[PDB]
Amino acid sequence: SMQDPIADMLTRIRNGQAANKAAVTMPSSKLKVAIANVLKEEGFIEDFKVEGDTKPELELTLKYFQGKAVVESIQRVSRPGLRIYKRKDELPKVMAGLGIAVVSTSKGVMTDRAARQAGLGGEIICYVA
Amino acid sequence: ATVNQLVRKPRARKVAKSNVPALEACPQKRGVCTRVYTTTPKKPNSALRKVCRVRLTNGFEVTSYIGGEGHNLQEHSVILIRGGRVKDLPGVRYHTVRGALDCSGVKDRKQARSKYGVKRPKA
Amino acid sequence: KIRTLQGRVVSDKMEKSIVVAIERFVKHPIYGKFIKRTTKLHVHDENNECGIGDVVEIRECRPLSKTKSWTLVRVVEKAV
Amino acid sequence: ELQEKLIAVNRVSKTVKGGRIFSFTALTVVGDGNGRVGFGYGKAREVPAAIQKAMEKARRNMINVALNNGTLQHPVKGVHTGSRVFMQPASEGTGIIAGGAMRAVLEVAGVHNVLAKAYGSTNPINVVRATIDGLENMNSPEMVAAKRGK
RNA sequence: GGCGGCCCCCUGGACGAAGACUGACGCUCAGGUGCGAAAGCGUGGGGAGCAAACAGGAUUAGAUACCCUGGUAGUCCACGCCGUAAACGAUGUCGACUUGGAGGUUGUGCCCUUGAGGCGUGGCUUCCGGAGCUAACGCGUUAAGUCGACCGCCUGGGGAG
RNA sequence: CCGCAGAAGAAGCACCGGCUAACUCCGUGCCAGCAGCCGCGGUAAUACGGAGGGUGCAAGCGUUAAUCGGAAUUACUGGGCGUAAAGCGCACGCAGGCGGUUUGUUAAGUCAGAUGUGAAAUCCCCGGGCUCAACCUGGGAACUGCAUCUGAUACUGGCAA
RNA sequence: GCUAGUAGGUGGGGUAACGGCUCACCUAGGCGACGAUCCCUAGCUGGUCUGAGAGGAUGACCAGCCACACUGGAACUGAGA
Repeated sequence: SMQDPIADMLTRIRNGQAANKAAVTMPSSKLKVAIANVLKEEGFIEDFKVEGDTKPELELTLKYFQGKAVVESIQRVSRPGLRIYKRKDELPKVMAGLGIAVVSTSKGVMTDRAARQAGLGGEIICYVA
Repeated sequence: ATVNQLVRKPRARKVAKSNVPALEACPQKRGVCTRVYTTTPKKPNSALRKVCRVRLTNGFEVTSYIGGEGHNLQEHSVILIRGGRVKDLPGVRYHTVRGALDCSGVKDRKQARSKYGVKRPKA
Repeated sequence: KIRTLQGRVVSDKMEKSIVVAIERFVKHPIYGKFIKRTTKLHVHDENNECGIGDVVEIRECRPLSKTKSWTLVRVVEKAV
Repeated sequence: ELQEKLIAVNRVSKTVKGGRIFSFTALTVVGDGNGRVGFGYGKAREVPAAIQKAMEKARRNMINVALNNGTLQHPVKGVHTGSRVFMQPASEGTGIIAGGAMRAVLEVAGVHNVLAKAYGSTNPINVVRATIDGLENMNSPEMVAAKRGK
């Protein structure tokens, strides 16, 4: 997946949470357990586990409602070399005002919504909803 | 169902088919009537409809129709040109609007109202 | 208040001058990659110590002859 | 006080051995004023009979669309071969400006605010067969809460 | 592409491995570098058996023909400008993909090796399994559903190769 | 503006299929004619060509030389590659795009703002002033960048290990 | 396929001020497939015929540039041609 660091997170979790599994497992990485931290607070997952602290892995507990993915509508837009940056007033506003998207700015990863309330701009990681 | 046979003649009755060759600038013009022709035997029995040629730098020669009523459409005149090839006529590709200059056309035909430009009868 | 360019030591001919030509850092509105096109950094050298393998830092001074304004500072990157 | 409308038919009549053969079809919808809508198809020997066999089929129970209150909150995927399709909500006050090629799928229950006309195909059988299966795949206001917590 | 006998030398690719030692020396490419089915140019010839052409008798509404004996070239090719078409996942670079089991196969760890392979495991190939995706034939995770670095090609009829 | 004097003194064009739109009574034989996508005329032509009624709108009606409309299309901002057109048999290396991934680290691009530019008719919104629609304008605003600096550390590039 | 005062040193000069802007000399240096030659047809810009608009497109309101007013090339005179 080294051509697009960290994209194999979003792909693997959407396969994951369609594939009838309660679980999906990988190694950790600079921005992926960050994305996990947002999802548990946004509760689109049941839980995650950071496992093996000396050099850990990344385990998400998937929300198998109806046997269909909670993320089936997701879109990872931003990509390698050709980044996508947007001001505090350009930031996403999605599904007629229901929300959400995930961005990256000067204070971490957070949602569109959280980045708006901060008054910030940033990188457009994924329209989630 | 077999396209290089079908394409010609299926079902339509206005059809596209026309062939309108050369351009060089625009298709409308002023038309020095260059020389007047009165001839060429055909099954359409084409009397009095005296076509002319037109000196225009186009790559090949070109010719134009009497447009409508008005016998004295004279070869020294410089009336106006537009497109529209009536099925009656080989070789031609445009017809005149022949009402300007000394040409008249419309002698007294009261029905022309805006169509060619005429004043009212005893109303 | 000096502009301090990242000059790679790429050519020598003259005694008290060199050329340290890198890419022109004044961008335009294009695709999404770096501003990769060169510029003619003629430098009035006096000590030749950057030689052939170094990366110099250069500053703004008088062109006392044709396009050779800049002067040297130090070694940003050591001889390779 | 239920609602009944048609949307499409075939000219279906052909050469054979042999002279000419003919047939007669429909595609129809039904609705209940409390946000409920449904569809289906029929055939008969006679045209107003191919409507009845269709509309008796459209009467199967009628899916409750998530409507809170004069508009709707999410554009459900009307997945098809290349239709695509996605509706566009509007802010509760402006009307049902949607594709009259299919609009009776949303009109029969009364729904005042939704638009989008027929984005990838101008054949009603395509944007019909697509819309009803997005409408059964939906979620309540109460479901999206659980989807993002507990 | 492309041979089939087995073999002397030069010994493509392998690629299964105890290890040993340096640390991305790495992927994938245009114009190019080579190779390059059908074919011309060949320069001298090697010159079976068949069969386009070559030669005829025949069956003739004209056969300008198939036969059917005769029949070359094609058989291949030292050397070598070889573009090149029909070498279609109608389709390249690939990394994760771990509900999987079912065969064709093949190097192989472990068994009182009592066995017609039982407990297993990587590869080279195919069978055809969900949630999705979803026209109708259905395709169902490596595969078209997400996801990505371009070296492209993609400018609509007729203009055309 | 205020008294007298009269509805006085002021309106027509496309036309009339079906397109937004209202039709017959007939003529001439693809006569003569519209020729824009359509559609029309091959002895019963709904708009061609005469007429009678009424229609679309009222200083306005048809229509024109073209380009985009609807229609989605050269797409950093917007993409199809079984399809139109559509991974071009084939890859020696030379430039190029993507170079592993995290700690200690930086802030040049990323973002937030301080202050400046874009004096005046905007586009976007309100408030008026002429009798007032116009018109004539006042007020508020918003102008990605550029400058010159206070910050903030998740991406883009790096430095060390 | 392109360089001539062009490219770099040397030093004369003299420009309000940079310099092959340039004389002369020592000398062969400058660029090129990360577009060196050479040209198509273009007035350009705030604005906007048309606004989700991203594109098709136009310089011509007001100036802002020019550039002139016979084809003009040019010096004189005037703060200002």
